[PDB]
Amino acid sequence: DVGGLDMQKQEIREAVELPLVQPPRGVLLYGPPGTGKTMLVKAVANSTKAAFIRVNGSEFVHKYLGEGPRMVRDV
Amino acid sequence: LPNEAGRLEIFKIHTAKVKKTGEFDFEAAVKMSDGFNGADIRNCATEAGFFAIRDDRDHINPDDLMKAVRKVAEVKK
Amino acid sequence: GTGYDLSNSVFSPDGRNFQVEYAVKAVENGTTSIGIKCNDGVVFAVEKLITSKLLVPQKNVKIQVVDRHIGCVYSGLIPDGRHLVNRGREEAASFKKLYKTPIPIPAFADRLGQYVQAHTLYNSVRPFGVSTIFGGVDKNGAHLYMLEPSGSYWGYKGAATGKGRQSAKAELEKLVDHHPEGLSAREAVKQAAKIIYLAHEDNKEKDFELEISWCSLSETNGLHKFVKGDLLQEAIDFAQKEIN
Amino acid sequence: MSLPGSKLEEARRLVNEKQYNEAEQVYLSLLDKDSSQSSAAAGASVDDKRRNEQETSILELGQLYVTMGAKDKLREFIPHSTEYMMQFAKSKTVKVLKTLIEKFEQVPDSLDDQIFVCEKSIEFAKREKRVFLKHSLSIKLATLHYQKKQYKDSLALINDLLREFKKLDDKPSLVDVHLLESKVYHKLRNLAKSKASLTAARTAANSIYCPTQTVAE
Amino acid sequence: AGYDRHITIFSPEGRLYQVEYAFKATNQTNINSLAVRGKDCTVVISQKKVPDKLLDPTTVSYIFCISRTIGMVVNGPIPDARNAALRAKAEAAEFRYKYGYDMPCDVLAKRMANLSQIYTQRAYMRPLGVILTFVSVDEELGPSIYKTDPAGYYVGYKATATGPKQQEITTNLENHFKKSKIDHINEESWEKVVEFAITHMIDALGTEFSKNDLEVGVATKDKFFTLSAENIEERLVAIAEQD
Amino acid sequence: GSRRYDSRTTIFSPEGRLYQVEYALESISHAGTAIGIMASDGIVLAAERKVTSTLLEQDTSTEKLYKLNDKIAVAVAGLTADAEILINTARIHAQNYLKTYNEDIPVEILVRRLSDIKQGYTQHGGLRPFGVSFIYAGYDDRYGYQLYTSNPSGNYTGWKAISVGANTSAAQTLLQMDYKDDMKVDDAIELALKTLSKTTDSSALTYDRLEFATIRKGANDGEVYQKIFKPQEIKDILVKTGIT
Amino acid sequence: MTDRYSFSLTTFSPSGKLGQIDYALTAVKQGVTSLGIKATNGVVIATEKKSSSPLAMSETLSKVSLLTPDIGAVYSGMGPDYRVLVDKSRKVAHTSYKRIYGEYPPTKLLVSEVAKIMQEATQSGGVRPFGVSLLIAGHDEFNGFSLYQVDPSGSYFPWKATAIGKGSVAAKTFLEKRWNDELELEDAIHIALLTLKESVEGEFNGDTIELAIIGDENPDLLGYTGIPTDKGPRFRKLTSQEINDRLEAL
Amino acid sequence: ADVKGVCTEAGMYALRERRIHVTQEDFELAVGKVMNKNQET
Repeated sequence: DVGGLDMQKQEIREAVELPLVQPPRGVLLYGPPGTGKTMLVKAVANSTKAAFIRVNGSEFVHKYLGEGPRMVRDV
Repeated sequence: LPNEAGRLEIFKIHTAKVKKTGEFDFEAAVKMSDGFNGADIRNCATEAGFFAIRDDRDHINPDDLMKAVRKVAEVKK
Repeated sequence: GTGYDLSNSVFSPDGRNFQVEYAVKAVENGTTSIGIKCNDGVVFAVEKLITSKLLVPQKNVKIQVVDRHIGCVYSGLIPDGRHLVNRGREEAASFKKLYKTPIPIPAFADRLGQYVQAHTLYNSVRPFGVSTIFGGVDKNGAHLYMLEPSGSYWGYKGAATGKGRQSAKAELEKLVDHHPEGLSAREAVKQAAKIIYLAHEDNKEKDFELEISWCSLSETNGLHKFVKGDLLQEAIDFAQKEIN
Repeated sequence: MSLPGSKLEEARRLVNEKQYNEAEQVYLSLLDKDSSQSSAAAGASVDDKRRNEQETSILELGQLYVTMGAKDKLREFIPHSTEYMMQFAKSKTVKVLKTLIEKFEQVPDSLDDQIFVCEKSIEFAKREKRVFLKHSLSIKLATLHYQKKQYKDSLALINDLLREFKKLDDKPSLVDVHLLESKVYHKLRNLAKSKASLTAARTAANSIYCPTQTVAE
Repeated sequence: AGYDRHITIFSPEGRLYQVEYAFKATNQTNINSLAVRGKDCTVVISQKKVPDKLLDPTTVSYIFCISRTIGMVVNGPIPDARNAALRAKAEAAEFRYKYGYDMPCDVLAKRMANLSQIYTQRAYMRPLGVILTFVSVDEELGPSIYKTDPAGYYVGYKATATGPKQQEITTNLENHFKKSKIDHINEESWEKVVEFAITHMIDALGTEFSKNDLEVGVATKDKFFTLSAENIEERLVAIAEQD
Repeated sequence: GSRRYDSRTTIFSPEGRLYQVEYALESISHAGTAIGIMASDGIVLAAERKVTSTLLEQDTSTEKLYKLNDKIAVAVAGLTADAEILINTARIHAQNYLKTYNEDIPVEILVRRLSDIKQGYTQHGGLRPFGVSFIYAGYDDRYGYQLYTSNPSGNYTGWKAISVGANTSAAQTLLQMDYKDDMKVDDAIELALKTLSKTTDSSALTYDRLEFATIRKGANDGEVYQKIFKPQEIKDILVKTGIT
Repeated sequence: MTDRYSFSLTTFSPSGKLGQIDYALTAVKQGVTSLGIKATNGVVIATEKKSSSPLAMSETLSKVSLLTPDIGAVYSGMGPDYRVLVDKSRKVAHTSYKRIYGEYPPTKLLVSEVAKIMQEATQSGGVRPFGVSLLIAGHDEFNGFSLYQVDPSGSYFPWKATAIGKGSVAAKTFLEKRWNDELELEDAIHIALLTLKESVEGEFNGDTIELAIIGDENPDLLGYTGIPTDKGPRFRKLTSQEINDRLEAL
Repeated sequence: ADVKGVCTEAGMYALRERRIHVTQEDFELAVGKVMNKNQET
């Protein structure tokens, strides 16, 4: 739904969507996001039918430096 | 920035709604009014207002005005 | 970077020469002085600041004449404009030498602006610290010009330079509105005198002297000449009354 | 008449009016007529831009030649047109020459007249200077052979075309020769070969952009 | 070191910032001007702005008549304008003198561009921060448009504009010209062409203009000249009619 | 003021050095290795075409070995452009000298000629020197074959053999190793080629990567004969070295 | 006034480098990729005509320019620099050669002469090197066709073919791929088209592209007849038509 | 290091081919695909 991402679309698919079935533990999207770039994720995340978790590095900013990573682990 | 039109536009908007004579100089001020903003226009009013309270004017008079106008066109463009 | 100002011909990052702009600084600092193109002709008015009693009245003269039809006056460093003035005096001479005519004001106007601008063109050439109000009657009427160290001058219904120019520019604007007709040189003489005193109110802190010269297609025939004596004294008291 | 539009347009009109064959009297005359300048690129008349516009006919007029079968006429003329765009531009030949012959591959032709003329102009490249994409023609010639189902002819040519296209000649073409070669293999039912060729192509195809058709193919 | 900024020498990137800063002083005067080849003719329209009464408006122009045939409009500091025009004016006569016929427009531009190119390469010379616009009706080329920069760089134009909003006027005409597909206005009378431009000037500036507002000049066969405010108003009259 | 902008080329190091000269020398390190040898019977000239390529045209190309005269040709270490200047000048100078005396210039005279010319920029002008040094190969009446050198500083010496550009010390070592006084040209040829192939920074020493020349009094002679070898000839003699 | 920059503006780095040159090269590399090819029958040069606005008339700008009826030039870099050098090149050719020898210099000398200028810019004070490099092709009687490449270094050397400007690397890469000795100009012409097509991003056509050759003498272009010895210029510039003609031949 | 990428793609091919069994042909493609990248930026 941002047209023409095939190679990249396949790439993610190659990267994750396929290996989800069958090897990387993590994949890097690089570029301006939300450009369709972030849209890649949700679109992928949509199809994927797995439990999706978005995270913001821009979220972990609570004074409680005691919790912090705590769910970052458990999440 | 407002054009000479936009100024004159904003001029008679921000300015003239402060009480002023028709004696108060409408366009010639705008003529000398260049590179001003909407509040700079107001400054133009507000500055003449100094001269107004300096000339005892509720209605701004052209006297108050173009002293300001240049004085407004003085510090910056 | 920085220090773009530190050398003349350099363009500022915004494409400017601050030296000239700095030269403009003393220009304002230059003694407030004005000029007026009346109906037939022009009038040149300048305040002469009296530094001390040891100064001899009338002797140190600001307004300078080019050829016989062109007066010139400038706010700024006196020797500058003088130096420039001479070159103008040269210019017209050459011009007239070639063209047998006294030079048209605009012609004369142009030549200088180049020579000034020339001093904008090199980091080794110190711009001019003056801005000359100048003009006179020429083949077609008169003209009133004030040239900036920028190398910019213009036709002026009225012109003012130096400190009090605002008070001036005020009054000039007024007379424009007072007399969109034009003005008689006499009143042109008179009004300037008022303007000067008014302009002096910025510098009011010290006494001064008033020098006014003029070029009248009528009264000077198109010559450029000083205002003197009674007519001079007239506009004085005329203003010295009107100042109150 | 007498004008780059008129006669050609007449030759166009006399089609629109009736047919090329009446118009051929103008068409043939187009070649027989119209210019004072440049080279004899018309087979009769001496012309420059006109011949290009006579070609403009000769395109249509070619498929009209085909619609006549004067493709057979134009067949032999296709050598001449070569020399005639040689009377203009060797590249312009390669364009129009190919263009024409391909248009003769359109408007159904016997494989022969294609092969016949292809093989002609294929050599007529060489005879001029041209080693250059006579193979392209030869590809089609191979394709003709492929359509002729002469895969021997094809592959033999192809292997040259390959050795040609093997960076002794174009990679973008080298993509396509595989494809034909694959088809060749495929009609020969040599799968890995066809695969390999297609594969080699397909991978090599990624290095450039390929015709959407080719891409689709 | 960092003096490369101050002088004319290749940046570490191979750039001349004095030049690029001179590109600033171009729109510094903030005049949006345009030039269009009419059918037979060429018209330049520009903003004539008068800040002050005490000025002589009539004395205010950036459109300069270089030759009998060639007028030129300038965008940038009036001194450089007053400077450059004379330089040009010197050329044509001398060209005319040397070569027996008036300098065709481009040649001037080509000539003048060299100077900048010189200033470009010369250090102690600063370039001039003006962009120059050369049009006239060239006996061989008829209407012709040439615009030079402080870089010594220039080109012909089907039409062109200059100013802060030059970009938009550019678009407007491009659209119009793409719409027209033709390089020059079809209008025979520059009068229309003037009105045409002013339209598109008013258009692409979204701004109405009075007789004083505009600086206008007219390139005609063998003659360039500039209109009066009346002529301006005269055009302003008919534009008020069509629009 | 102009002062800001002067690199002040000719000014001394606190140690009394000229960094431009230093740096010019430094660029010469980057220059393609060039070698020359005075044999007993002649003088050999070989230099590496540096920065080469396929579509680089070799044959017309000479970037290094240039002929000032039929008794004086030179190899160039440095900017190709800069030398060509001096190259041309020297030729004229020689030609002048010839045209002066109808006799060929003893090489050093021409050498010292260019020497001080370089030195011209050294001691005055605020002008960068040339980034070039030279192998001076010449035959004279007086000393017969003469192999000279120069540096941007203009200081210059004679040589039985010499190398310039990259790998000089390496070459110099190899040269100062393998050379012997009585060497015949053809020996020195390969010897250089040996040194070249070894001092070659690239993989292989190949003709297309080389410029080569010789000064020799031929067998049928009385005209001491300079020759630049054609690429093939170079390639040919390249084989004769066994380098192949 | 009175230029007091008499001192060489570009100075040898502690590393022994001339940055302006390097930066010129930088700017030169920035230049619009432009190519040249020396074939058997002749030489061709090509570049993309750059339109910074369609309002501007591209043809009014010529990046390729004849220096002599057998020699013409092209650059990659700042147009203006290229512009003035052309004139000097043209002039010095007449003066320093023709006005001496009554003819048009062999490609090398003129090239050698041109480069001389560019060097001077590097060395003499008050001036900077030029923002271009030059692909120069010429045919002379004795050396026949030749193709040269001159830098702001004032260095110059021949080519079999080459390209300067941005994509030149990619070009030269493909060039080396494509080039052979026995290439005839037309194929080479076609080759250049192929090659420059890569360096071409926006529209690719004779109106976007500038082509010229060093060909056989052109008596038509001689502008007069009756002289057997002079059969006209070998140089010519190619029409967008001819271009687009061969852009069909793509 | 570049060799690895070739291998990976061969598998990436084969994985996309649904193969823990890799042919030579795959590698032969990855060559390009890597030498794409090798020729790429």
